[PDB]
Amino acid sequence: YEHATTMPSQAGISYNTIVNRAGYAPLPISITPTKIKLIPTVNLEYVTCHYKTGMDSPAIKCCGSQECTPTYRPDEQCKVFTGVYPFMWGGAYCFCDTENTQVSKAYVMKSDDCLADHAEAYKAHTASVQAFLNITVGEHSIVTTVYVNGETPVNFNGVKITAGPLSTAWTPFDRKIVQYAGEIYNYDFPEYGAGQPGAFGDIQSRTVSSSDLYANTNLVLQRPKAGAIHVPYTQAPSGFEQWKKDKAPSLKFTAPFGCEIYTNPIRAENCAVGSIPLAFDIPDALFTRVSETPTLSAAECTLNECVYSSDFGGIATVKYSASKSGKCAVHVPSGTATLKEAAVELTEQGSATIHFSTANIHPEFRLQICTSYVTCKGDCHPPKDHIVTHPQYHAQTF
Amino acid sequence: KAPSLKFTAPFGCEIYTNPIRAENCAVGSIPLAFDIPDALFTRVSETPT
Amino acid sequence: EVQLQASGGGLVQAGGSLRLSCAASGSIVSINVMAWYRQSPGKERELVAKSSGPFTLYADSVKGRFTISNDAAKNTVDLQMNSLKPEDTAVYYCNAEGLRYPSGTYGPSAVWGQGTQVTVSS
Amino acid sequence: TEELFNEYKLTRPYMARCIRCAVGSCHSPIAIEAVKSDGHDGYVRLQTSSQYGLKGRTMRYDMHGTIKEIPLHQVSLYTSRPCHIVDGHGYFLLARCPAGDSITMEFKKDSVRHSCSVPYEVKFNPVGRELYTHPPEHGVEQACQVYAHDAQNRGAYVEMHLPGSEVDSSLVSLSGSSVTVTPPDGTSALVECECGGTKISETINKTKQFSQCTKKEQCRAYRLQNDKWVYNSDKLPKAAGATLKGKLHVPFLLADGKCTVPLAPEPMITFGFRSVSLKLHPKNPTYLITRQLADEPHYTHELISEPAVRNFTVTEKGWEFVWGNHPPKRFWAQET
Repeated sequence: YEHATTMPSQAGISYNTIVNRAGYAPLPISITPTKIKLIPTVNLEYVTCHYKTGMDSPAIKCCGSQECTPTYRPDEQCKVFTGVYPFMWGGAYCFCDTENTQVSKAYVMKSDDCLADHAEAYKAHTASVQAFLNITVGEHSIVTTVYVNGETPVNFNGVKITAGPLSTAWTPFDRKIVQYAGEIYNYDFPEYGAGQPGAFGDIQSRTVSSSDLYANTNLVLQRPKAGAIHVPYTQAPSGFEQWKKDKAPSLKFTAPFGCEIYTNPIRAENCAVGSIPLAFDIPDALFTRVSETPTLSAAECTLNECVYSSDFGGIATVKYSASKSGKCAVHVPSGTATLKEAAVELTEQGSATIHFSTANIHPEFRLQICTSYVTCKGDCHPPKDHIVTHPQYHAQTF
Repeated sequence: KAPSLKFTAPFGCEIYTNPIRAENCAVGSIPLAFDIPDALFTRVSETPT
Repeated sequence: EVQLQASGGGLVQAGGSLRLSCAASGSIVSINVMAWYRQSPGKERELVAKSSGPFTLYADSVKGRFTISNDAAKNTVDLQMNSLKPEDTAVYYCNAEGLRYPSGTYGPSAVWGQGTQVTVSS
Repeated sequence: TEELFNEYKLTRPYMARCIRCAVGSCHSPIAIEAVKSDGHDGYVRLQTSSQYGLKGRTMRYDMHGTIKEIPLHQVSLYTSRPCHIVDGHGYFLLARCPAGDSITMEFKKDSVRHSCSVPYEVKFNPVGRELYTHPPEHGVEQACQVYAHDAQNRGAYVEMHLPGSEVDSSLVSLSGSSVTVTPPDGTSALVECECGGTKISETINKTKQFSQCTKKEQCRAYRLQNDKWVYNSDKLPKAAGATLKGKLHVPFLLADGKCTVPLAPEPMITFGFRSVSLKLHPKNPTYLITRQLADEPHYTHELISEPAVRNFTVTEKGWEFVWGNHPPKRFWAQET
């Protein structure tokens, strides 16, 4: 048997319903989502980190000339100058006065700290949604992970539940993301091969251990000071460090809908947007005959206490007269009031107490008891606390 | 068993095994853009006219 | 992205015994297949070893001499290579197929490492 | 190789029921467990009761509790024409012979023929799109799947348990007036029955005469075997104990190798204005696939075993086909 239902996407708050066959006792269903995660299609593109100015020993030739040999290291710069008069601790390295030549060749290499400190680039799109559900259909309670796309049902006791796709394809992430130290930021980094000096992406590497890197640090060699063997070099500061000092606030606190971010793998969860539809396929063996369940007669409502707060604040005493003692489900067909419990145990000639939540000053709602209906009515009082520490359990009717 | 995609696919795309992929079939046009440095250019007078 | 890193090989005399290792890095949790292929100069690519879980398979010209072992926990394969003949010189590549990314953005299926050179001298 | 033979050395031979030993239902040491046929060139693997190779090429089989052996070149099997035995190790055999409907294997040690026939299909699979019945003398190379001739420790394993307490009506004998149980040399056994009260006794290489139960047909002396093992098969009872205690690996696992496959005759082509006619003279039934090089394929596939003439229309976008195992042929026309 095919049944359709809808669920506002939000964890914690439970959901109660009864499927009512025209000639058999209603079958109860309870649903509780635990975690609703949303994982994107994310493909890694590159990685960056601190760089280190690789500088060999200066190549000095004394009264002669030299040439440049390109090692083809990334962003290599080579230069030769004349008219050098170097010194050493033990006097003069040379005796020549002029014609001396010195050659400098400089480059960049990845810092030793690349493994533990490195910012990753990511291209995100195509969010897929997963969920953990705690569902009980006909006192068959289960906790299970389910693919809530438009296929992939999960079956237990013959009951086949299918959670359809979301009504909204919104995602908190932008197309290009940057990851670092477990924090996530939506940033527009320049793409591979187009890095610029003094900004993010000056040094470029396909992977952590690619061993082939592109670089634009704009390294410039300079004439060393006279009477000293050394090589002065000038370059823009680390754009990674400039971005480190800039660091706009994190997505964990900037995202709308209050979406929390964890990255063991990149994912976002526990934030309410849209609705998830549920499709039940129930086998015909789970339906029980009416005579095998208690049936009531002359049942009446009374409203004992009212507080139309966020939490359940309506207490109702229902007085009944039963042919049998046995548990049955109680349901409110409309959204006027939402009950707290999925089932209530029932004596022969006792009275039942029911907790519910409503936002109506003058509620008048029809409850469905084991096989009959009763019409509870009354007025209700405002709350006392201005703010609470939990969300709303009910809807806001117009 | 039915005929293979390498024997019934449109546009004559050839499919290989190791990465699932297709090659050598004509569809559409690739736009290309070039940024050429001035170093490779030559003066008109230096070329026969 | 997922990659394969190959280590081992070198120049040795005939009759020696070496080990070739290939390791997988990236966003992977389980691997369905890992195999070895050899490419000699002037010829085409051929298979040598074939390991996936407990089962193993060997070619016609490699039976009884080379042994393949796989470690899915480390996602590595070790080809213990013995009884060298002059025809065994080639560049060896390690291949991985049927990759199950850990959701794990689905991506390319197969991968190919750079490989290692094995040369044997009479 | 002994490193791998010692595994199957210490298990057992065993006997089992047979549908036909040339005389009705029967009990034979030549029961066939199951048949698997997936190899391309017709290689088949058989799982018999008696084990092989234990000595270069010999068979060893049980007979009413006693072991015997015979050289391998005296046992023969067939489906429709005589088959051929290649190699045998452990419980398994590798054979090669064409398709059929049943497997019938037999031998003749004394002047009495032992046989079993079973209805398990064997299927001959042609490599490629050019079907045949016997591989050709010449052709081209392709990668198919064949069962390897080598026996090496693969990851495939089979299960093995302790033997059941098989009964033997021969041991119980009659004295002047009594029933005597006479176990063989150095074997243990267990005697059961209810002729008076209830009796379940055990004997360890001792002959026992029972004063009561002074007749033949009543009751039973089961054997005991401890240092030997059996395969988990339906034709043996399971003794007490749900333990398993070990497993063994299988030889002749499927492998990949180069394979000879036929080549079809070169088709005679005649051209026309946007049309091409094909004359075709197959030696054996062959496939044809033809498709256009446009967005609509209109792929057309045929099996042909007789000569015929087939005309096709080719547009500017292009035509392509394969006839048999040849490389694809693509034809591209112009204006005329």
